[PDB]
Amino acid sequence: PNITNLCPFGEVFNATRFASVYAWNRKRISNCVADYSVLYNSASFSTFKCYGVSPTKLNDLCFTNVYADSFVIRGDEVRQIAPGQTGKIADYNYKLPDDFTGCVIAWNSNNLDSKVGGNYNYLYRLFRKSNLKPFERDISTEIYQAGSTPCNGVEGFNCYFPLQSYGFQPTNGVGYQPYRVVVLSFELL
Amino acid sequence: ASEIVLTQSPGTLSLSPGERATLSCRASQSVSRNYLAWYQQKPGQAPRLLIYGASSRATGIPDRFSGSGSGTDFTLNISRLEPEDFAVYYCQQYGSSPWTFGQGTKVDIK
Amino acid sequence: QMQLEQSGPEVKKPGTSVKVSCKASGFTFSSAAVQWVRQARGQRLEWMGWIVVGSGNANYAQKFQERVTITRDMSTSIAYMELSSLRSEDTAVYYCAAPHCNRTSCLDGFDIWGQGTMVTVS
Ligand SMILES: *[C@@H]1O[C@H](CO)[C@@H](O[C@@H]2O[C@H](CO)[C@@H](O)[C@H](O)[C@H]2NC(C)=O)[C@H](O)[C@H]1NC(C)=O
Repeated sequence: PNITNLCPFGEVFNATRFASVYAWNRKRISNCVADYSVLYNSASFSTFKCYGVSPTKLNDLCFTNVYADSFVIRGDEVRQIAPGQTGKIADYNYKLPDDFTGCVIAWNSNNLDSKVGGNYNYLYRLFRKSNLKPFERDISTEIYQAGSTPCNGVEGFNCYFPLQSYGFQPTNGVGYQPYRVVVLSFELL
Repeated sequence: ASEIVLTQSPGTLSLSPGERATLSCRASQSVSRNYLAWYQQKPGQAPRLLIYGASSRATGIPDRFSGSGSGTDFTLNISRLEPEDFAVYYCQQYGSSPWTFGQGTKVDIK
Repeated sequence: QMQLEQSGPEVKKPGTSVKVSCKASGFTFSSAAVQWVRQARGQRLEWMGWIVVGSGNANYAQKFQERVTITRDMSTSIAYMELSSLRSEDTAVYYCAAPHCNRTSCLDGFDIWGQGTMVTVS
């Protein structure tokens, strides 16, 4: 038939703002025709890894629903977006399954986010009581407690704030520059 | 002015070996979440942790050392002071900034 | 084994600046916190500042606010303190104190204590 009704992928990859990693943004995709060849063969990408399906196998197969997840992280922490990896971002912020079927994409966004003089728009979570379940999320900002003693509503010796800022600056190191990461999941039921 | 100023009651204290003794470390306000601890120092040495929270005993601290306290008033007791137990003592508060020490107290064998 | 080992002696001319390190081993240093204490010869003790390792957020006494810089380095697990505008009053011995914590929590008290580093002002 005459191909029409393409998917809104451009609304995701090209956007005004991107959510923080500990509050990663999620969108559902269904009843549209996607063209993964454009994304794979675009020249503006830096890390393109697919798990479970080859780039042409993406164009071959069809699936029920698609999920798109968006966040922003620093350079050295892009390695953590893969099954069976360790690190604070993976352990306490965002976790992938051990049998993941999808694709992981990351590209540099130095000019877009590293405004002159420093930025404070993005945050990540530093402490938690237990490891994150697959695709589990949390937004509550209760005062983290270490130790047996009860913690009041005031920061102190073993009462800590569970969030921290990224000090992005255009004059930073090679690995501290920002990176935008998109994770695509395909489920067939 | 300073937030909290501590005060140790006893001065130069002299005891016969094994004689029970008591020290007191009081303050102007109530320390938030009961943060007082005791440290023990010796000449030419670094301090060691004795009791945190005025009640809890640290690893390696014998049964002969005891403490208690609440609000403005805390106290420490030692019944059978061994000759090695005679040293200088200090009490610290770390509830609210800025954290402060006492004036110390020396214990000697009579 | 848990230990906190310092660099040792330093001798500086008056009016200069001095720097001290202490190196920590045997515990999850990413969760603990460090406190700096200074001692003069028979002159009790003096608290000056505290830092949380995970965030680097530091707090300083007013008397030592403009003269003391507290820094950490997580990759080598090192604590650094720098003092500027050295005075004759600065001939003393310095201590860094920190607890031991597992990943989950802390002992709610300071027990890992260093050995002491002497700073002399000639
Ligand atoms: C993001 O939007 C830009 C346009 O603002 C898209 O860039 C165009 O892409 C096509 C197909 O590769 C090219 O023929 C044009 O030359 C591009 N224009 C410019 C000005 O670069 C881009 O493809 C969009 N990104 C995604 C992933 O959809």
